[PDB]
Amino acid sequence: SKPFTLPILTLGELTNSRFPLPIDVLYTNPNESAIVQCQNGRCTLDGELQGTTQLLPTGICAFRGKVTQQVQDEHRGTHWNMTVTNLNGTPFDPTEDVPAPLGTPDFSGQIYGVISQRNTNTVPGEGNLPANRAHEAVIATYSPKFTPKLGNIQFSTWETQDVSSGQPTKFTPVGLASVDANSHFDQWTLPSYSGALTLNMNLAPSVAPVFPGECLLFFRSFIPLKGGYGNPAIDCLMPQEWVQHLYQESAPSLSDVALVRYVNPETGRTLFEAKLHRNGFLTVARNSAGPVVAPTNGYFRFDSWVNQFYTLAPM
Amino acid sequence: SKPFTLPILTLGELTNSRFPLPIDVLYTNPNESAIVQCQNGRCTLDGELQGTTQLLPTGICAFRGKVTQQVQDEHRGTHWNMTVTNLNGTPFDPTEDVPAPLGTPDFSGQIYGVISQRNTNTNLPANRAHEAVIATYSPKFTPKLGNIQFSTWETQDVSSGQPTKFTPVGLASVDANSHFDQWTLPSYSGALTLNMNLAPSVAPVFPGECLLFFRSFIPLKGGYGNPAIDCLMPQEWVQHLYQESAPSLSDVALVRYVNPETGRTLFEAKLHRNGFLTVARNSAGPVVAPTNGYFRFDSWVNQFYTLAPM
Ligand SMILES: CC(=O)N[C@@H]1[C@@H](O)[C@H](O[C@@H]2O[C@H](CO)[C@H](O)[C@H](O)[C@H]2O[C@H]2O[C@@H](C)[C@@H](O)[C@@H](O)[C@@H]2O)[C@@H](CO)O[C@H]1O
Repeated sequence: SKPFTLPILTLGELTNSRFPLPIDVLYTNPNESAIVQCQNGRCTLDGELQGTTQLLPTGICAFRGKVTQQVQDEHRGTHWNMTVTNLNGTPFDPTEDVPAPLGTPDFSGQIYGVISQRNTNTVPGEGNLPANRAHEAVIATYSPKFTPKLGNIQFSTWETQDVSSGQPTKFTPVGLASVDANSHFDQWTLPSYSGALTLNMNLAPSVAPVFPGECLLFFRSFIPLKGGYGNPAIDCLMPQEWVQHLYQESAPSLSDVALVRYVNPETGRTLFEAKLHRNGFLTVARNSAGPVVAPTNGYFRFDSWVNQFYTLAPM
Repeated sequence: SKPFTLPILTLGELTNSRFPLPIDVLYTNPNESAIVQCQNGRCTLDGELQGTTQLLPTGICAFRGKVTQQVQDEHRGTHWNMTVTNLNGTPFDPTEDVPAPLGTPDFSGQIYGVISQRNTNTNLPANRAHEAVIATYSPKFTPKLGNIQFSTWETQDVSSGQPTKFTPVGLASVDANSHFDQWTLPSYSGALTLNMNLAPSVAPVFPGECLLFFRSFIPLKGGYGNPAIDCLMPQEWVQHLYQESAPSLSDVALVRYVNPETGRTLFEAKLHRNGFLTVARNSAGPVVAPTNGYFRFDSWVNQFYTLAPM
């Protein structure tokens, strides 16, 4: 059996698997009441991608498709419907056993970014080159019109008219539009992928500590805002480089729990230890919420396969 | 001696190391007259990062810093002077042996993106973001001196003295006046000053060979065009080589592009020690290849090895 390994990357060399952001800090929140069941950044230790997880950092919270038409919506702004394909441009087949096209956002909120278009049709006078446009845009993932599993979503723009029907369209995510109460930001609330009143399917399972005294450990990034007050964050279970590494290696999991040590390169010492679980998440023995205050040159080193009855040294 | 390897990734699982884009096609252009000396996506086969190359996909063509002054354009828009730090927030030290802060763009053009800010002071801090353009050919583009300028359509709502992020999205224009040239380096310290600490230029040295690129198409804010950015190796290869740091056993690795389903080799290429590919091809344009194909290391060869024609 191929030996299990993690990449050798300090925190400052890792990126979030749930939004295109660098990892800023490690983080715990033991008293979290929500069920933790994110769909991006989901990969087993033996390399099986789950939920809506795909490998490209550029694909996380991205969409590709075509605008159909401007549409009416009660909310302010100018609204547009777009069909969505797979990120590789092939038609999304709703009979595949995934919750939504891979890369689809996995949380409730107003995702701010840029919609860009490059026309299919070309002009001989322009050297046979297509016309283009891009504009800031917001995708409300809690909207009844957010139906990526049905192959269509809606976005809104400040721009009132310069979005073209029937043309190839890309959404590049940048941040959140707002985190006011009215903007329904909740990182642990899944979108309804097929719309209002429908049940999501094919989900990666929820994650939780099972051993007393343990809590989830997250890789946290702070997410930009278009406006308003706030310091919002997105917490992932494993960074995108771990997803990429595990997928590559596909090493057999020799037990249900790997023991890992967070180590300082300069000192050589272990700052704390953690359980890395088979389904792809970490727990630590810690009784507080907030950041883990440690150097960003620190990294996780795989020590050995253990089991659920292993007692972690307290942080 | 740790064996040399490449990741197992299809084109559809790779991203560009010079701009945050997926790889769209493999590409050649034998008649290219420009010197190819890009500074992002530069890594030797034994894992030495060069130029302005760093590991984060989010760091490519990114900046961090603080705005210091608003300067109105003569006719339209507003410019903003920005002091830049390293992407990790530490102060940029110009005496370090790099051309510019890691992640700095490595080409001439109008780079379009979003400037966002989260204030230091507060119980929750204020935020704003706006579309922005950074003209990397501008005399005000001096990242090696710790400062740049960006322009916005927004005329007032950018704050001074507050943490600022640039997230790149595409190009503003590729019209004549927008000076897009993917192989022209910016003057990192301004026009009268020589760039320093550069990753070396790359070229075939054998007749009949040409560079092989990983090409991505880059979005446009407006106008006509179908611009592309070509990298020498994808970001995932940079990350892999850095991790492995396998000893290079000659100056040229032979790699095969293979179809996993049929197990057949579609073509072979030279992967040079300095971190770039050549092939024996006498035409320009995309390489047409099955979607399941990827490069596999075969063996070390030398500069005199003759590639099978494509
Ligand atoms: C008030 C305002 O800012 N309106 C902008 C409008 O100016 C933008 O249109 C672009 O403007 C640049 C200015 O140098 C050029 O004129 C571009 O050609 C133009 O983009 C237009 O390009 C043609 C070929 C079509 O593709 C149009 O759909 C496209 O708008 C636009 C787009 O950036 O944004 C408005 O809000």
